[PDB]
Amino acid sequence: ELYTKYARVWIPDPEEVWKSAELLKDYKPKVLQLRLEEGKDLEYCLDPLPPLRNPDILVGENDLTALSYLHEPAVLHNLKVRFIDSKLIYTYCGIVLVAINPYEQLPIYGEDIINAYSGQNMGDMDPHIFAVAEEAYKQMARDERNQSIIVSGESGAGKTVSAKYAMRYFATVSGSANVEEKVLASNPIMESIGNAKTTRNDNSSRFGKYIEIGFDKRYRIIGANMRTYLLEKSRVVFQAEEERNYHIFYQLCASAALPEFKTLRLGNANYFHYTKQGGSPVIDGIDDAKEMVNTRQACTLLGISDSYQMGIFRILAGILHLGNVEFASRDSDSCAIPPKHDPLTIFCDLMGVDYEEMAHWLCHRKLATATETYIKPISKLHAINARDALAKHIYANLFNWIVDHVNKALHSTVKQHSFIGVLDIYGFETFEINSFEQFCINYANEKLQQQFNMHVFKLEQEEYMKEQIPWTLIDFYDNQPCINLIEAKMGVLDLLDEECKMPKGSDDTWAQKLYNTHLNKCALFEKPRLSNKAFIIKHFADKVEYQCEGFLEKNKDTVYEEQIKVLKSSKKFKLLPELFQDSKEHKKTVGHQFRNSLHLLMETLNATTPHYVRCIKPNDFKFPFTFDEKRAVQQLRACGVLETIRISAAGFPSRWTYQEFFSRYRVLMKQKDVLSDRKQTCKNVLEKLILDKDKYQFGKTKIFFRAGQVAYLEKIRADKLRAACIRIQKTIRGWLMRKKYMRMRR
Amino acid sequence: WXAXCPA
Amino acid sequence: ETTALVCDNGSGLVKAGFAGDDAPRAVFPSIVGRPRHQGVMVGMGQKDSYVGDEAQSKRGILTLKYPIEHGIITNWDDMEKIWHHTFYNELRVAPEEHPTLLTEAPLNPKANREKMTQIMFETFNVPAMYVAIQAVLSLYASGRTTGIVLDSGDGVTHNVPIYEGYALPHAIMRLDLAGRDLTDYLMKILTERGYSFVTTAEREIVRDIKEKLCYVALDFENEMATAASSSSLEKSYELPDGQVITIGNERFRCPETLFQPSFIGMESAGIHETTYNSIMKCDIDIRKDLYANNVMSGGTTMYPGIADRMQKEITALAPSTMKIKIIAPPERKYSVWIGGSILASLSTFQQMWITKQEYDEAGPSIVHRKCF
Amino acid sequence: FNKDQLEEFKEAFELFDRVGDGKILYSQCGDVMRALGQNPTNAEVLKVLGNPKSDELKSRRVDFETFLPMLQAVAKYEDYLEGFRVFDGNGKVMGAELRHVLTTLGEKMTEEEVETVLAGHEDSNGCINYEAFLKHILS
Ligand SMILES: Nc1ncnc2c1ncn2[C@@H]1O[C@H](COP(=O)(O)OP(=O)(O)O)[C@@H](O)[C@H]1O
Ligand SMILES: Nc1ncnc2c1ncn2[C@@H]1O[C@H](COP(=O)(O)OP(=O)(O)O)[C@@H](O)[C@H]1O
Ligand SMILES: [Mg+2]
Ligand SMILES: [Mg+2]
Repeated sequence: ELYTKYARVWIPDPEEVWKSAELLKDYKPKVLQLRLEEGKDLEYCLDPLPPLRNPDILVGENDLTALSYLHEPAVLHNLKVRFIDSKLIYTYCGIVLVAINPYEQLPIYGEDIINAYSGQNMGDMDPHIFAVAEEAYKQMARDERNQSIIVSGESGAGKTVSAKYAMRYFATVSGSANVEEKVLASNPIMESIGNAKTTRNDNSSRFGKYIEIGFDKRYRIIGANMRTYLLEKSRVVFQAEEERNYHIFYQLCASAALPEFKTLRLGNANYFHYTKQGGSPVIDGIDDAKEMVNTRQACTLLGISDSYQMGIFRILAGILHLGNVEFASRDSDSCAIPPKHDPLTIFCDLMGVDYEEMAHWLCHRKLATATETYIKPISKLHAINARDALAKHIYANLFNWIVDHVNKALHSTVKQHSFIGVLDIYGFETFEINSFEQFCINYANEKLQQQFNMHVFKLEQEEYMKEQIPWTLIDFYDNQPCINLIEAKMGVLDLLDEECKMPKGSDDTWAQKLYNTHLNKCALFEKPRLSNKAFIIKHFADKVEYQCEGFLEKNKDTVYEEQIKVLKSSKKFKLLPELFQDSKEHKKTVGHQFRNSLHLLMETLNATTPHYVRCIKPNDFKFPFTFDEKRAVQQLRACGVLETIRISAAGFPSRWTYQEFFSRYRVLMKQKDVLSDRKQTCKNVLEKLILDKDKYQFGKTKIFFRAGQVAYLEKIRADKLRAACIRIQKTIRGWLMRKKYMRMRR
Repeated sequence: WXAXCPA
Repeated sequence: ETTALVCDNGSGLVKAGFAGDDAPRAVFPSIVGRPRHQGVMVGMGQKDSYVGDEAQSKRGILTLKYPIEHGIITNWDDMEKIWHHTFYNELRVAPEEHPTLLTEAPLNPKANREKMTQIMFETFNVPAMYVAIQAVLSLYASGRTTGIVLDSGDGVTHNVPIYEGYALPHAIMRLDLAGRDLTDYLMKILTERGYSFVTTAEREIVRDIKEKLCYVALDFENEMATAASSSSLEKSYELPDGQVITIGNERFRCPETLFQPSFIGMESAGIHETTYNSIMKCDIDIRKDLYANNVMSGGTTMYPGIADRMQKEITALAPSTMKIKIIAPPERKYSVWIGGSILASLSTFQQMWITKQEYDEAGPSIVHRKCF
Repeated sequence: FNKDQLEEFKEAFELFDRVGDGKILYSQCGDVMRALGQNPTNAEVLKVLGNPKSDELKSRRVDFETFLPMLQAVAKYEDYLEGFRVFDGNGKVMGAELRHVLTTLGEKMTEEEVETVLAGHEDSNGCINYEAFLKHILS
């Protein structure tokens, strides 16, 4: 309880998530009279207290946990003032670095500052991405244990540029005769093959890129190794309204006029069924015909020969032409490719395979028992599903092959002693429409934030072991019940993969199975009130509504072996046989391949120690260096920052070294009482100032405080300092009054 | 079987 | 995870494999042989009994017993040898570690399920078991939830109407003509040409003749008059010793008994009129969906022209404006196994197994309680 | 107040009558109180004046007899030392910091008052011995 005249509080507002308010009359234990901006009128209805605001000396601090009052208004205000007023883009919460896209360039990344951060401890400096990279480089010396920097956020938040600078730090401080040129020259390739225009923004990355920077026994840089995970294979063949698939297809179509590409017989970007679907072939302000050239130049610098480059573009033209193969039904249970079909003719020319062999194997599938073998016709729907699964399988193998040749250039012969690894992964996503891609993205973000919550819980158990404090005080948010909902048997993915193979399964009967299995059995699964074709998952960040329409089309891969063996028979050019050189994997659905890829990622990260960077995007319009409250709060919830802060507010947020406590509150402690050691001095003085110890704890090195007690001490400190100013001013002012009065008497 | 047929 | 075993006890063949496989890993005749001759050579290495392909290879030396006839297991000691050979020699898998999906024909004796379960839990100590109607699996195998499945094995034929995933148990017809009664009739008609096949090993030459050379007439009387009037249908085959035998109008005459069981002196109507009489027991709202989706199943439906003869002769019975369709996939011999492989891999199925805990609590009667 | 005090105070008061009516302004009351050895705050002065409004504070005039109860009410060491020791522990106070706090906190004074009282009391480092300065300012 503190509320008085001239107190300040935050109030909610549909326009800006909180308004500042002046408290105009003291509270009495029932409705509050408040002054505001724009004059003053409010009476504010309590419900069966308003959030209360940090004294102005606190706001703008380097560390959001150093605030006395912790809540979403205080955090949003600190980040807003630091970004708008001080032009500082980096901030800390707990261990987590928080980074905001200035979204115009800055001086801040200069080599002078890079050198200024080297050797510094994380609290010695104002926050910067180099402080995280430096802590990683320190921890890798302090223990041989490898270190991971996990960069996360919405698309466009600056995850790639943050990785760029994080690597530039290691390469400047450690690096010597080079990695930097090759790694940065790899980016246009991985962006070309792996990025797409999403609904909300252009150039979203649809895969998790992981760069291992390798160090020798003396922590000079050896070299780097690039891994990839969670590739969104389904985008190859299916696209929503005003999406595109991967940029490379459009750079290729835009290059159709070039003389190298005449043989590929390419058309315009909406001639092909795998690029027509989105209805938006041109990005505003991107010339795909020039990103083509920057792609081929990035390939050339990494030493993918022009022969292999023409192989890559031949295979992509293959996939584009494959997508235009049209099947006519001849029966409910049989279909055929029509005679002399031009797309198949051009595909078989490009790939160098017999037209009539592909024409047969596209329309038929084959089974053999141990003795004898059978050939079945298949329906037009199964032929279209098989062709799409073949296109997805080609694309995924091409992507893994380009990543392997990039790795050939990035690897170095010296035996890697240890690595620091940097991860550029999409953040928790929520869209006006949410689809299987979003369900995968949010399940991966559930796993990553489980890892995060365990790491934070370990770190603060270990600090309490540094301070002989009971563990029971601390607790953490457990999101295992949602992982079990998504991942376990009879889970949402398991009932999807079942419905892929049950006869005449559909999104409509899948949804019914979901409702039957979870609807009132699980607290985290909910049905939307007015629909039978959607469901709601209660993620850690928010409730998200997923639409069942077109899960099963996206869910399904099965590649008929005889079509791979036809492609593997190709003799025209080197690359196409080389892709498929080393089953159940051909049966596995996209959801299971994603589950497995995510388990590989979590096996990679759990073997390591993480350091986190969260990126948030200030505004959707690309306006330089301006900030929107309403997006930023959504981001800070999607990043789990607000939960971490609430949980800390439940515990002991504020932690003062005794000597800093004295340096602040000497005014509080009398010249008599101070002792020959200040630790015991403050141990007494605080017991004077706050009657009940339960508000605080005494560690070996710090005083721990519950939320609010610092604001109380700063209040009473400032009021006593003003009483001292009253004494001194009253004495000097009264002297001048005496002086002029007695001069008049003189 | 057991009646109407040999098995 | 551990896969389930999927195992189908046909009368003629065992099909076995692992759930999620596309075709069965072991197929062999469900036959047990014993030596019937004096053991002259000392030290040869005698064997009390051969099973499967071993008993095929030796079959000149052996009396061959089938331990299933008409889908009933008629002596258990042989059938337990067949399962022992299936798990340990053909699949090479420990039955301790995998659920086993068995299979049965409908409307057969209740005791067959009690014993068939008891032997799995006591002898093989399987973790969990199930038993599934043959004709139900052919719908999983053929991508359908609605149809009338005609399924014909070595030992039994049955019709099972299924509409939208509900079986109609009053409309199930069972008919007891099958590949073995075709084979025994085929021996009797082959006697008309002087060829006589007598022994159990020699019967199984005739079975291979039936498989290679039989076909179903599209008009029995017209092809009878033709082959009585022309050599054009007459065709010839080599016995194992190199004797040639020549077979004429008779090669269609034996599978015609499926459509005229009076040739065997059987009471009933043929598979076509039992199919139509099965559809006439279903509710009139669903007959239009049971006149499509006639699914053929099992080996005795593999004869050339049987789908055409079925479509023709149902079309003579059904009203003139119902679309009669016969659906006969080329792998229909294995379709019961393929459907067992699908059924055993569904996650919704993993609650359905009879676990050893439940058999311990209830005893074998539980198989009737926890199952169709 | 005794007769001697009343005579000295009345004489001093009459020297301050700038209109000839035997009166001073309300706004001078505090100055007279401070000149007579009192050290009231501006708040205390306004309280004993009855929190007057601007017009009567600047132009309404009162004689000694009405002033006297207020002077009495205003009239009726360790704190002064600790107050200076806030800004100390070698017995000094920065001149810049004292100037800033006195001109920006509390009942803010002018820079000239602080310069006048501080003249000659700070050393080359810019430090004031506050015990000596305090004795000086309390006399
Ligand atoms: N720290 C930064 N300083 C200046 N500009 C930045 C910074 N971070 C991001 N940007 C700008 O924002 C753009 C989008 O972010 P980027 O990292 O390229 O996309 P994504 O985060 O989806 O990989 C960058 O291309 C750059 O123009
Ligand atoms: N291609 C074929 N043509 C005609 N009859 C066949 C053919 N294949 C198998 N049969 C006969 O069908 C029976 C075997 O069918 P099958 O489906 O294996 O029975 P089950 O499933 O009960 O073991 C045997 O009588 C065999 O002679
Ligand atoms: Mg990027
Ligand atoms: Mg069968």
